[PDB]
Amino acid sequence: GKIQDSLSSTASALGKLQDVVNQNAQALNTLVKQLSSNFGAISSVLNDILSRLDKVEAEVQIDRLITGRLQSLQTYVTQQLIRAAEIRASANLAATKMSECVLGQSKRVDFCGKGYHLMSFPQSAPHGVVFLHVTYVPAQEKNFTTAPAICHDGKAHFPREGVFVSNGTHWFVTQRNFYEPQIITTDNTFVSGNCDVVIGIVNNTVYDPLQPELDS
Amino acid sequence: VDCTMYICGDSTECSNLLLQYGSFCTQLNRALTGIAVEQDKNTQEVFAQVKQIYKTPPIKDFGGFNFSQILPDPSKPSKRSFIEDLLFNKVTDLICAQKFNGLTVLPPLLTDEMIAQYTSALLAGTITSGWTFGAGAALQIPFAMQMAYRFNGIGVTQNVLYENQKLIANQFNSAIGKIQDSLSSTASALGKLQDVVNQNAQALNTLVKQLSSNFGAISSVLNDILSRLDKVEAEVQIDRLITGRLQSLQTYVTQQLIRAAEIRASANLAATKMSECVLGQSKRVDFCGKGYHLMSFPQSAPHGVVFLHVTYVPAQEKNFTTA
Amino acid sequence: PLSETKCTLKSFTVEKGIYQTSNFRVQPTESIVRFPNLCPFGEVFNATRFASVYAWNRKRISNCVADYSVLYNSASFSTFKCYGVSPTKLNDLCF
Amino acid sequence: NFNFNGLTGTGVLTESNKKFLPFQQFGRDIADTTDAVRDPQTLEILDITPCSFGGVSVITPGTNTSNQVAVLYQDVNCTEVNVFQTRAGCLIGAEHVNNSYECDIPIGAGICASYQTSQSIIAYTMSLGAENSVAYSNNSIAIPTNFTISVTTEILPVSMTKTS
Ligand SMILES: *[C@@H]1O[C@H](CO)[C@@H](O[C@@H]2O[C@H](CO)[C@@H](O)[C@H](O)[C@H]2NC(C)=O)[C@H](O)[C@H]1NC(C)=O
Ligand SMILES: *[C@@H]1O[C@H](CO)[C@@H](O[C@@H]2O[C@H](CO)[C@@H](O)[C@H](O)[C@H]2NC(C)=O)[C@H](O)[C@H]1NC(C)=O
Ligand SMILES: *[C@@H]1O[C@H](CO)[C@@H](O[C@@H]2O[C@H](CO)[C@@H](O)[C@H](O)[C@H]2NC(C)=O)[C@H](O)[C@H]1NC(C)=O
Ligand SMILES: *[C@@H]1O[C@H](CO)[C@@H](O)[C@H](O)[C@H]1NC(C)=O
Ligand SMILES: *[C@@H]1O[C@H](CO)[C@@H](O)[C@H](O)[C@H]1NC(C)=O
Ligand SMILES: *[C@@H]1O[C@H](CO)[C@@H](O)[C@H](O)[C@H]1NC(C)=O
Ligand SMILES: *[C@@H]1O[C@H](CO)[C@@H](O)[C@H](O)[C@H]1NC(C)=O
Ligand SMILES: *[C@@H]1O[C@H](CO)[C@@H](O)[C@H](O)[C@H]1NC(C)=O
Ligand SMILES: *[C@@H]1O[C@H](CO)[C@@H](O)[C@H](O)[C@H]1NC(C)=O
Repeated sequence: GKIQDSLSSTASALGKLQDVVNQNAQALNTLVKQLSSNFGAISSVLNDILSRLDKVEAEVQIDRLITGRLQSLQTYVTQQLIRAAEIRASANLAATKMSECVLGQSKRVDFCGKGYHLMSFPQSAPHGVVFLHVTYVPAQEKNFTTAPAICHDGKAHFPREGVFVSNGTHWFVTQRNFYEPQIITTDNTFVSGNCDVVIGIVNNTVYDPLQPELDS
Repeated sequence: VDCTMYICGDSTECSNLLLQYGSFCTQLNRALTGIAVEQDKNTQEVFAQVKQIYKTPPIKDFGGFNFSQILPDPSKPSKRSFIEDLLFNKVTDLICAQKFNGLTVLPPLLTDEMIAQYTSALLAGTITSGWTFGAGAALQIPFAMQMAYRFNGIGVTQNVLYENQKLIANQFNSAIGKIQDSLSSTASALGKLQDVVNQNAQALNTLVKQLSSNFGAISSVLNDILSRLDKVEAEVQIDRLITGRLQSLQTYVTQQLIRAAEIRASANLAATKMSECVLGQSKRVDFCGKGYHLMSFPQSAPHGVVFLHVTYVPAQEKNFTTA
Repeated sequence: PLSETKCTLKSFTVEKGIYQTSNFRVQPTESIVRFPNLCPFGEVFNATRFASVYAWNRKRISNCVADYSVLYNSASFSTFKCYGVSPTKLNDLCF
Repeated sequence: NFNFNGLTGTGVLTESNKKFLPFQQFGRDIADTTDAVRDPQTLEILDITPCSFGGVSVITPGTNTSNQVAVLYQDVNCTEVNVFQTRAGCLIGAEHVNNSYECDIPIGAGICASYQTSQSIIAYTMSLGAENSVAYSNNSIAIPTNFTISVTTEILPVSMTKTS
C-alpha cells in the first residue's frame, strides 16, 4: 500500500525513465532545429537558395547546407549509438535482475536492494521495467554477551549454525539473523579441539538429549 | 567547456557567426553536463551506500588483527588511513592554461576528506558490525566471531579459526605490511587510475593545441584571422577556424562521452564489489580476486577506489586414497 | 541573474536544484603598450626615378613609424589593393 | 589589456619570481600560451593570468517554494563581482550556516544548499550521513529479535524509442 501512495504523488521516482524519454526527444528536437540554421549559407530553406540564384552558385551554397546538416546527423547519430549502449548496459542489468532476482533468490548483497532479498515482482513501465523487491530487514536488537565456544568436559563445543549467546546467565545458542534462543545440546553443537586454544571460550554445561533418555 | 569562448575568443565578429551553426554550442554544454553530473553520481553510488557514518571504537582489540594500517589516521589533519597517503602521492601548468580558454575543471562534489569518511564508515562497520550494516542497523559482533562466519561462507568450518586464530592474526598483519611496499616500491600498480588522469589531461592538451592550428585559415589567432581580413573575406576565413574548432570540440566531447561510458561501467563494477564484496561476503569465484573470499577493505584513491581483498588460499596437499 | 535560468530551463516553473545559466568575463580596465622616427614614404612614394622590372629596386624598411593615413588620403592612385591587411587596423598593425 | 613590444594579450600582470635568461623574451607554459613576460623599459618578470571567468550558477529552491535565488559564481575570488567565499567560488545571496545538515542541493566541494531557515537560502558543509559509533566489545553481540518486510521499488530502462 505504501508503494501506491508513493507513485500517486511521486513524479521523481520515475526520473530514470522520464530522463530517457526526455533526452531522446531533446536530441530529436535539436536535430529538427538544425534544419533552420544557416550553417553559413545564405538561407536555411533549400529552395529559397535555388530560386534566388543561378544553380552553379547554389551548388556551392547547398554544400554549406549539406555539410552542416550531414554533420548534424552524425552528431545526433553518434549520440544515439552512445546513448543506445547506455540503455544496452541497463537492459543487460535488467535481464540480470529479471533472471537472478525474480526467477531466483539472489545471494548477492544489495543487488536486489537493501536487506536480505526474498523475491521480486516485475512491473512494466513505458520503455522500462519496475521491480518490487521484497526484502527482509531486521528491526529490534538486544545487547547480548556472547562466547565463540563453550567448554564442557574440556572438549570444546561450537555451534553448527548460529552463535552461543546469553542474556547474562544461561547460555543459549541461536540462529544469527533472528533471536530464537534454544538450550544447548549436542544436536546444537559439534566437538572440536579442547579448551586450551580457543580465545574466549567460557565454562558451561551442554545438556545431553540422550543422558536422561537412558535413566529408565 | 565554454563553447562560445573556446571557439571565438573575445570577438563578436566570430561570436555572431557561431549563431549560424545553431545549437551546437548549447548541446555541447548539455552533453558535458550529462557527464559532469553523473560523475558525482558514480562517486555517490560507490562510496555512500551506508545510511550512517560509523566510527571505530576508541580502543582496538580485534583478536590480534592490526588495522592501524587501514584505519583513519587520527594524527593527520585530513584523516586518511596510512595506506591512502601512499596512494595520493603516487597519483598526480594544466592548473590555469586550460582555464584560459574556457576549459574549466569543476570541483568534485565530494571533497577527498569526505570520501575518507565514507571509506572510514564502510570500514568501521565492516570491522565491528560484520556484514549486517548493509542490511539495516549495524549489529556489533566480536570480530573474531565475525571471521567464524566468513569461514562458514567459504566452507571451512569455524573450528579452524577458533584454533588457528593467533596464526591467522600474523598472516593477516604480515600480509597488510607487504601491501605498503607493493604500493610503496612500485608506481605501476596505480596505472589504471594514472591512465584515466592522463587521458583526461591528454585530450585537454590536444584540445588546446587545436587552437593554434590554421585549419586552412590564414592564421590561428582569431584577431589576425578576422580583424586584419576584410569584413567581407575574413568571414570565409573564420569559418575554417570555426568549422575546424567547432568540429574539434565534438571530437573531444565524443571522446569524453565514450570514455565516461567506460568509467560508468567501471563505477558499477566498484559499486557491485562495494555492495557484494565489502558489505557482504561474495560467493562469486574470483570476482573479489583470486581465492576464497573472506572480507574486503575499501580504500579511497584519487578519482578511484582501492579494495584490499582478504582471501583464503589453501596451501599444503596430501595425496589421499578416497572413496 | 534569476530570469536567465527560466530561459535556460525553458519552463516558467524552475524546479529545485542548481542551474548553470551564463558566464561572466571580467573585462579589462585599460591598455598597456610598453615599447622598450618616420618611415621614408615621402622618399619612396614621391621618388624621382624607379628602375625597370628586370632590376627592380628593393628597400628594407624598419625602425620608424607608419604614415598610413595619407596613403588612403592620396586618392590619385589607379589600382590600390591589399591582401590580409585592414585599413582601420593598418595604423594598429605593428610590422 | 596589454601590449609588450608588439606582444598583445589581456591578463592580470603581477610581480613574479621566475628568472629569465637575459636574451629571452617570452616565458611560456605547457600549452605554449604566453605565461611570463619581461617589461622592456625596466627589466622585470611579470606573470600573466586568466580573468575571473567560471560559470554562473543559479541555486534555487523550486519556483513553487520561492522566487528567491542564490547565485554562485564558480571558481572566482570575491572582488570583481550578502556575500560568502566558498571552495567552489563566490556565492551570493545565501547566508552561511555553521551547522551541517544533509546535502540537499549539491553545489561543489561539499557545499550543499537548502531553502529552510523569514526564510533564506543557506549554504553549509554537507554532513555525510548521520553519525553513529557502534558500541563494541569482544564479547558484545546484538541479534535482532524482530524484523520488517520492506518493498523497495527499483526502476530501470529497458528500451528506448526506436527511430529511423
Ligand atoms: C535469561 O533468559 C533465561 C531464559 O528464559 C531466563 O531464565 C528464566 O527466567 C525466568 C524469569 O521469569 C524464570 O521464570 C525461569 O525459570 C528461568 N529459566 C531458566 C532455565 O533459567 C533468565 O532469567 C534470563 N536472565 C536475564 C538476566 O534476562
Ligand atoms: C574454567 O574452569 C577451569 C578449571 O576446569 C579453570 O581453570 C583453572 O582456573 C583456576 C582459577 O579458578 C586457575 O587457578 C587454574 O590455574 C586454571 N587451570 C589451570 C590448569 O591452570 C578456568 O579458569 C575456568 N574459567 C574459564 C577457563 O573459563
Ligand atoms: C599495529 O602496527 C603498527 C605499525 O604497523 C604498530 O605501530 C608501531 O608500534 C611500535 C610499538 O612497539 C612502535 O615502535 C612503532 O614505531 C609503531 N609504528 C608505527 C608506524 O606507528 C602498532 O603498535 C600495531 N598495533 C597493534 C594493535 O597491532
Ligand atoms: C546496547 O548498549 C549500547 C551502549 O551504548 C546502547 O547505546 C544501546 O542502546 C544498547 N542496546 C539497546 C537495544 O538498547
Ligand atoms: C575482552 O576484552 C576485555 C577488555 O575489555 C578483556 O578484559 C578480556 O580478557 C577480553 N576477552 C577476550 C576473550 O579477548
Ligand atoms: C601425489 O602424487 C603425485 C604423483 O605424481 C605427485 O606429483 C604429488 O606431488 C603427490 N602429492 C604430494 C603432496 O606429494
Ligand atoms: C506547486 O505549485 C502549484 C501551483 O502552481 C500548487 O498547486 C502545488 O501544490 C505546488 N506543489 C508543491 C509540491 O509545492
Ligand atoms: C582572494 O584574494 C585575497 C586577497 O585579495 C587572498 O587573500 C585570497 O587567498 C584570494 N582567494 C582566492 C580563492 O583567490
Ligand atoms: C561560525 O562561527 C565562527 C566562530 O567560530 C564565526 O566567526 C562565523 O561567523 C560563524 N558563521 C556564521 C555563518 O555565523
